[PDB]
Amino acid sequence: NVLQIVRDHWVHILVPVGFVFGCYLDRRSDEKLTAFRNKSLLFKRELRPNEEVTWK
Amino acid sequence: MLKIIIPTTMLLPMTWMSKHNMIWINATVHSLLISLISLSLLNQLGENSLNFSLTFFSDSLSAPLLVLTTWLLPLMLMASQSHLSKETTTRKKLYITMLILLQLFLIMTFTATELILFYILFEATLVPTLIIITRWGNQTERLNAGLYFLFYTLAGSLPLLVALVYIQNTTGSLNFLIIHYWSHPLSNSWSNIFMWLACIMAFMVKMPLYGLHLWLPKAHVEAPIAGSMVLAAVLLKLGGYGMMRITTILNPLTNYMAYPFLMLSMWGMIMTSSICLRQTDLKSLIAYSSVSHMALVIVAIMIQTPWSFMGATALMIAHGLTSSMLFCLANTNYERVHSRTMILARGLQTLLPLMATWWLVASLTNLALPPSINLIGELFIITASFSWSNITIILMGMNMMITALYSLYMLITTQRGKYTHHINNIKPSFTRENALMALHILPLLLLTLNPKMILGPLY
Amino acid sequence: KSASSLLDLIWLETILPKTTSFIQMKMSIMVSNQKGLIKLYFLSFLITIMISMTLFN
Amino acid sequence: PHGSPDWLKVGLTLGTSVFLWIYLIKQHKEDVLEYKRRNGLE
Amino acid sequence: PFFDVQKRLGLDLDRWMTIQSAEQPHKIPGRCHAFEKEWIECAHGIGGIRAEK
Amino acid sequence: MNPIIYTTLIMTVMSGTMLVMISSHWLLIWIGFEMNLLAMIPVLMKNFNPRATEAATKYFLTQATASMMLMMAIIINLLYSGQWTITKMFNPVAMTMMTMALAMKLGLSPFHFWVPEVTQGISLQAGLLLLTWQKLAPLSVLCQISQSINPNLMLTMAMLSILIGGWGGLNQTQLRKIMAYSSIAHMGWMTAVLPYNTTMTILNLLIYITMTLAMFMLLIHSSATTTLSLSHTWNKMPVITSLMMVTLLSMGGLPPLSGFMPKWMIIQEMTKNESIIMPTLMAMTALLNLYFYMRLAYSSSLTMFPSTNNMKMKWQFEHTKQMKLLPTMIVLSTLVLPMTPALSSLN
Amino acid sequence: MPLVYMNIIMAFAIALAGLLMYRSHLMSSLLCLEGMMLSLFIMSTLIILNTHFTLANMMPIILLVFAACEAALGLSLLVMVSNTYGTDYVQNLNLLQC
Amino acid sequence: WIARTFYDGPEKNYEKTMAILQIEAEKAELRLKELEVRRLMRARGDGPWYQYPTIDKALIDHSPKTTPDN
Amino acid sequence: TMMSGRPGRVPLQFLPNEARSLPPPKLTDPRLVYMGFLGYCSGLIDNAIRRRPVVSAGLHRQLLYVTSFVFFGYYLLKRQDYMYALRDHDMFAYVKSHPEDFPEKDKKTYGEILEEFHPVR
Amino acid sequence: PPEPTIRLQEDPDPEDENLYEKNPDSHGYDKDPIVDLWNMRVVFFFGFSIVLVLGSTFVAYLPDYRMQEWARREAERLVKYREANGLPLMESNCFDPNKIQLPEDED
Amino acid sequence: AKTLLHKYSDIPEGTECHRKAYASTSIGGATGLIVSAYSIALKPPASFLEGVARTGRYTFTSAAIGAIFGLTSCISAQVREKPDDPLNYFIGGCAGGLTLGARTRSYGIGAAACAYMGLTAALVKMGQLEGWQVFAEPKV
Ligand SMILES: CCCCCCCCCCCCCCCCCC(=O)OC[C@H](COP(=O)([O-])OCC(O)COP(=O)([O-])OC[C@@H](COC(=O)CCCCCCCCCCCCCCCCC)OC(=O)CCCCCCCCCCCCCCCCC)OC(=O)CCCCCCCCCCCCCCCCC
Ligand SMILES: CCCCCCCCCCCCCCCCC[C@@H](O)O[C@H](CO[C@H](O)CCCCCCCCCCCCCCC)COP(=O)(O)OCC[N+](C)(C)C
Ligand SMILES: CCCCCCCCCCCCCCCCC[C@@H](O)O[C@H](CO[C@H](O)CCCCCCCCCCCCCCC)COP(=O)(O)OCC[N+](C)(C)C
Ligand SMILES: CCCCCCCCCCCCCCCCC[C@@H](O)O[C@H](CO[C@H](O)CCCCCCCCCCCCCCC)COP(=O)(O)OCC[N+](C)(C)C
Ligand SMILES: CCCCCCCC/C=C\CCCCCCCC(=O)O[C@H](COC(=O)CCCCCCC/C=C/CCCCCCCC)COP(=O)(O)OCCN
Repeated sequence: NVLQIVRDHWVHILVPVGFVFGCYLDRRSDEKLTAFRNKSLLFKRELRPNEEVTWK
Repeated sequence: MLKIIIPTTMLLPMTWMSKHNMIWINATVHSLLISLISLSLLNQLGENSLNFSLTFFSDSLSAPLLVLTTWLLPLMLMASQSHLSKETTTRKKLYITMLILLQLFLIMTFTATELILFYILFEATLVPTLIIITRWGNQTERLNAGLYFLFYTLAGSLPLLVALVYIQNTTGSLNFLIIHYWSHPLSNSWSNIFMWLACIMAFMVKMPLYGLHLWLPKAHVEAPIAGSMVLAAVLLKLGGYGMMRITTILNPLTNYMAYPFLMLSMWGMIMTSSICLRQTDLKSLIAYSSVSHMALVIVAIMIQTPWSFMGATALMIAHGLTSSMLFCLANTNYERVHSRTMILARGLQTLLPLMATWWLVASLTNLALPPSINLIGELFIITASFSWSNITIILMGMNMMITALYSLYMLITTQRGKYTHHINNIKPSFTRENALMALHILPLLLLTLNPKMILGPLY
Repeated sequence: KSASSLLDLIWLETILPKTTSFIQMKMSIMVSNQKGLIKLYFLSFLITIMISMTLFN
Repeated sequence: PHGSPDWLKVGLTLGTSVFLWIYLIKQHKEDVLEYKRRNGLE
Repeated sequence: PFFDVQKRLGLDLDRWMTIQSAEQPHKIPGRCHAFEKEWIECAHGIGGIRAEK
Repeated sequence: MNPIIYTTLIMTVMSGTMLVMISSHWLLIWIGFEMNLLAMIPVLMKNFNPRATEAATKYFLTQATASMMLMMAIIINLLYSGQWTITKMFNPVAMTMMTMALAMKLGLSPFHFWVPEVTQGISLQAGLLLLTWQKLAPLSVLCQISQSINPNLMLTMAMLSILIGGWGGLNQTQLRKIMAYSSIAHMGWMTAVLPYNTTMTILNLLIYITMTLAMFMLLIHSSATTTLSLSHTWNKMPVITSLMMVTLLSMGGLPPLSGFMPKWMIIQEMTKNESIIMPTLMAMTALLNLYFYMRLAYSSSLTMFPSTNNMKMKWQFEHTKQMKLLPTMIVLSTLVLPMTPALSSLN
Repeated sequence: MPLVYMNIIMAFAIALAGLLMYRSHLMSSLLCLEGMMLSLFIMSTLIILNTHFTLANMMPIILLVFAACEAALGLSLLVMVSNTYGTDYVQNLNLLQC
Repeated sequence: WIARTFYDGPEKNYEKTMAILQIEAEKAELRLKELEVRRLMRARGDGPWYQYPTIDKALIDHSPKTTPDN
Repeated sequence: TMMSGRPGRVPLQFLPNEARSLPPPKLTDPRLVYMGFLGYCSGLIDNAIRRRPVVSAGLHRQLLYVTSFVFFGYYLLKRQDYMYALRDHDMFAYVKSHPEDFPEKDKKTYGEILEEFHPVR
Repeated sequence: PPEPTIRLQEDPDPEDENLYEKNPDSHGYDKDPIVDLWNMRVVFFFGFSIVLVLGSTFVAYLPDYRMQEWARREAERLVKYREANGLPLMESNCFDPNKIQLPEDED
Repeated sequence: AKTLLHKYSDIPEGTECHRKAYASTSIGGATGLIVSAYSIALKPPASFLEGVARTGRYTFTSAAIGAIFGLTSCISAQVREKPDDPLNYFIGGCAGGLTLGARTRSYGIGAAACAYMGLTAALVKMGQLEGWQVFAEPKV
């Protein structure tokens, strides 16, 4: 029964929500470390015709 | 890395908000899911490391330890669910909270890109373990054990902190990457000798070293089943991880300073293996076996060769799993018998055959039977020590002989012979205990198929 | 006899933990055992003042 | 003992919280505007 | 520690008595007015370490 | 006493401390100290009994002697330089006398004897005020003249204070004596970094004040003054015992609790000035404080002591008077380690 | 530094030592405190008058007044202590022990 | 399939590590420089830090003092 | 670094005017989130001590706790950032004004530097 | 000696409770049969079915980020080049000595 | 004060055994007198004669302990022909501890004193060699 089992089974959504939030926060921290994107001597590359960044 | 930390933090709200009769199910399910998530860290590179951010990074030495730490929590919950049956909901939730906090601290400790953060989490892991030992313990000596398990650790760890900050004043950075890339040789000086000692003894006390192993039998005996599991499986490996991380700056002074600890470990392995032979307690015998294995790991780390490090990593993983299984089996016997003495209950193979099979497999994997990863680590360390010096083989072989002797002694005393007549409360083993044994043993025999997953960064 | 009782249970216990416990207990007893007479504390303060004046200059 | 929810205290608490939040948002907006002005961003 | 309420408010609660050369009643000079005056103008704003050396 | 009289005396104490803090003249600092001491005595003797009177007279004797030597040091400094401003002390004989006076005012060793006696004699609220508020003025004066202190004497007194507190706290069954020895040890930690960084001194003062406020308020809530009386607290308010154990672990310097923040930073600072032996000795000595904190925690919450039959009646009543700032104090004294860099605010 | 200042400091130190001797008679502790105050007043007055610090003439009297107030307080306390025991002997205050 | 749906390319980690190393190296050099600056300022006192107060010279009264020689 | 005597310092100013030239901390700063979490924990402890339903006793009281903690944390973060900016500014200015005490090291490659080798045996 | 020989009023030590007596098929998880059975089911499904199987298959088929086959192919092509060119396989010096500047002794 | 420190330190380690022994005896006597004064102030045992006997006993023990340490350290340094070696200080300190135990007449006390002041003397020698500062001035 909806709106009844939710009051008892709503705790099961906490961990997956934490997981997706952690993935979002990992991307959050990743976005701040692009000072050398497409600048290392090993992977100096010319951009593709429809490409703006090598990795996101 | 937050994809693992955040679910572990959300495990707390879930437990507290959980129904009064649904805490164990939710905790076990979500802990297993978090272990599945953490399984992704095994995909390492032959290059430097998995640098997620400025605060956390992963490595093929940290990855197996993290996987084992995430895997241990469901087993700990399954083991603890039995003896906490007559316990109030608030205090059961507090127990689960302590377990979750310990897992979170260990997970953050094993990444620890900076050494001061590593020290902070490495000493933060102390509080939940002390609370678990001194609160949910049976005997009156638990308090004493807790005191020991505390002060020994601090007696080694307080100087380390000083050394750590001193290094940051000289080097300018305690980040592991900068420390590795900018490492400089240590001049053979008294000041450098004392800095070496301050950096080393903090991790040597927790392995533990043979001289400083007194706290371990007390802490393991008086702690509950979950406390014994977490102490034997993961908490002992913190010293080895710290030593492997910190020995980079200690060269070349390590060559001269390794001699006392090498001698102490090489003789204390024999001493503890012989002590195991004359023991009237199962938990104490398992604790002394753990001491012997960690002494071998200390020898491996001090030898400081690639094969040494590979064998050390494999041995830590294998020993953690094996000791957790042995403690679980001993606790299953104790819950029926309530005496914790080897000679009291005998001939249990007649009454509990499947549990006897579990006992046999645990004893065999503790005996370092090939091609188990226990044997892989032991053989790698033995070969590295033989390359270090050809005379170590005598002590190593003696240790193997005594190890086999006491393992089969433990098996035969409790499983073989005639049953005790006056004991009649030996009920058939439950599905929970058998599932616990299977979940402990299957990963070992699966990891022996892919050894490179647990051989560390020097593979 | 040697491995279990002599070393593990007695001498290793005697050296690090028991000696520390005994020394700390003795020092705590010596320091805390003051009868509460301000005469002795004041004489000690005078001695300390004299030592500070005659030693730290 | 036997008492009803004190609506005076509840109203004071809600008003204090709302006023603090409004002041914080206004202060933040002013700070960003001032910093942009001094540093010549926009 | 030192909360300079006087300098914040310009009250001058006790600065009038701090030195000999600060507005004595009836313009009565200190015995060492000139030396104190010279030493004070020597060390004004220079800072304690540099003033000492 | 009359509540108006008590409020006036408390405001007089605070005004004396503020006068010490905001004045730039030595005579005004001495006057503020005199006012604080004058208004402190009736607060200590709020509950009339011979013990309170004895504690108050011991406190009066010690503080009067400290003020008198402070005045002598001021006079000698004026003699060797016609200066009344609080600055570098000029004379070295007047700087050693200025240090012992402030040490007896703070309670540092070897002038530590009066602290356990006075704390045990007075009640819990008077002990709270004495151990928290009475440290602001001498520490402020020391911070102002920090560059003039001889490091040898100050460091010797700090190390002696730490040793004496750690050793003397082991033998105590009374909670007030335990708190007094803890205060002595924390003052020893506080003054060991004055020659190097006063900001660390003020940070340690703030953390110690928060922890002491939380501890003393918890002791007031569970009205117990002995170990055995505190052992009965689990049977009525177990959450109070749990919070008390967490706070005690915090005062032991155990990470990741708040009490680890000062020590750590102090050690860090003292490693910048090529000092190694002293911080190591300080940590090894603070192990003793942690030991007796852990013994108290054992007797308090980690074990369930036997109770009494009459306790059942206490189950039917609730505390009429409640303390508003206790939860905030507990949280600040337990969970502010991640906020360490905020110490750059020159607290 | 002339000999007069040295002798005054010596008198102050002797009074402090007598205060710290504590043979008996807490009244003698109060008397030693008052002697220390008298030595301080004498030294401060001599120093201030010698250097013609005109405003600092406020300093001695203030000190005097404050100290006398302190003395009064102490006297009151002593009376109360005596009011419990009947004598002002120091050794009677042994209920509190470290 | 696993590499496509779970893991990013090799360059990502390479350049992220390069940036992290650059940041940490700057932090280390700044720490040494700050320590040296602190030492120099405390020793000499000419710097903005460690400025201990002295007597304000605006308090001096510049007027005839009933005696020609001050 | 003792900035008590730094020239041109207003005595009792929490945040000087020049601090307005620095970027303010974001409203989503993790430190502000931690301060709000501390306020929430204080509210939970307040509910627990007074023997009330911990999670759902006073919503207004808990929300006031969180709001006050966030307010004080924001202003504290502002002051902390200003102080660190001042420290870096002073250090850079002192380095610039004293070139003789901070010489430019000669750049040498590892191919021309002889470092002793210690074999592991 | 009128003492009751009882140190204090204490509850008697309770006997152990058997999960099998009140409920066969007890599974050793809980005293409530439905919660017990569901606990067993979720333990078996998330331990043996999800982690032990899917995780093992995931680890078995992890991509070659360790660069084993890449190193093998590089060595294959490098040996093919050196053998054809007559070069003496792997050189003794890991770096070209021409770009290493020794410090002249002149002793 | 530091006059005794200067007198003890100025003498070379490898020469003048008697002067080093005299300086160490003076330092030990001063330390024992200080300990006796502290004990008398904190605990007046029974009388003036008992107090002066206690002070004499403590002073002789400490002076005695010091004398044994100085003679042994200097002799070991001279015969071993290797000055500035903490092993000589360890030997001298532990011999002094053995003499202290003999005075106290306790085997366990003697062994503990030997160990715990041999280590202390070795640490002091190491600090003198490497320039460790117990009371560091404010560098920064
Ligand atoms: C790395 C950081 C990350 C982790 C953070 C960890 C800390 C965080 C929390 C800090 C404190 C705040 C909360 C604690 C308040 C205490 C209240 C309490 O006792 O619990 C009862 C209460 C339930 O009981 P009740 O029905 O109200 O009535 C029972 C009475 O309260 C009382 O019943 P009783 O009196 O009959 O029971 C007696 C019992 C009761 O006594 C207690 O339980 C006292 C509480 C513990 C003391 C707390 C000290 C302050 C925090 C220190 C944390 C230390 C961290 C460092 C690690 C070392 C660990 C020590 O005492 C004993 O049994 C004596 C022996 C206990 C064993 C020895 C003491 C060890 C305790 C140490 C615990 C430390 C961690 C606490 C974790 C939270 C526990 C609630 O629990 C709760 O419901 C509140 C828990 C939290 C609420 C979660 C709601 C959030 C979910 C929705 C939002 C979703 C979030 C994500 C957003 C996005 C989603 C879409
Ligand atoms: C108790 C259970 C185990 C706990 C842990 C025990 C392990 C810790 C032991 C630490 C290792 C030894 C410490 C110093 C070793 C240095 C090598 C030395 O032994 O060799 C000679 C050193 O000579 C002598 O040993 C001098 C030192 C003698 C004083 C030490 C006391 C000896 C026994 C005390 C043991 C107590 C240790 C535990 C204390 C709590 C070489 O002479 P020299 O070439 O000139 O010196 C070379 C070093 N330099 C270059 C820096 C100068
Ligand atoms: C235990 C945790 C800390 C809690 C602290 C109490 C929190 C509530 C306090 C409420 C606000 C108090 C701030 C006062 C308002 C204006 C202050 C301003 O006028 O003063 C300025 C200075 O502001 C204050 O000093 C800053 C106080 C902020 C304290 C927070 C630091 C906490 C340490 C890090 C732990 C993290 C705690 C986070 C949660 C609270 C000017 O100082 P100045 O006259 O020029 O020199 C005197 C100081 N000297 C001598 C050291 C240089
Ligand atoms: C009951 C009696 C038996 C009945 C059943 C009969 C059937 C017998 C078959 C079972 C064993 C016989 C041996 C047959 C082995 C064949 C499978 C093997 O080849 O696969 C292995 C694969 O095994 C895995 O690699 C090892 C298992 C993963 C270990 C992770 C454990 C699971 C996570 C749980 C938590 C971890 C806890 C411990 C922390 C570390 C090795 O594969 P590999 O040659 O290399 O390359 C794979 C293919 N490539 C080339 C495309 C890449
Ligand atoms: C389970 C218990 C284990 C206890 C572990 C204790 C062993 C660690 C060593 C003792 C503590 C030393 C901490 C030093 C921290 C490192 C800092 C450092 O090494 O810097 C040195 C400082 O070195 C020291 O000062 C060390 C002096 C030791 C003082 C404390 C002694 C403690 C006991 C020593 C005897 C025990 C020795 C072996 C203990 C093994 C444990 C059993 C350089 O000093 P500077 O003045 O800066 O140099 C300038 C000139 N080049």
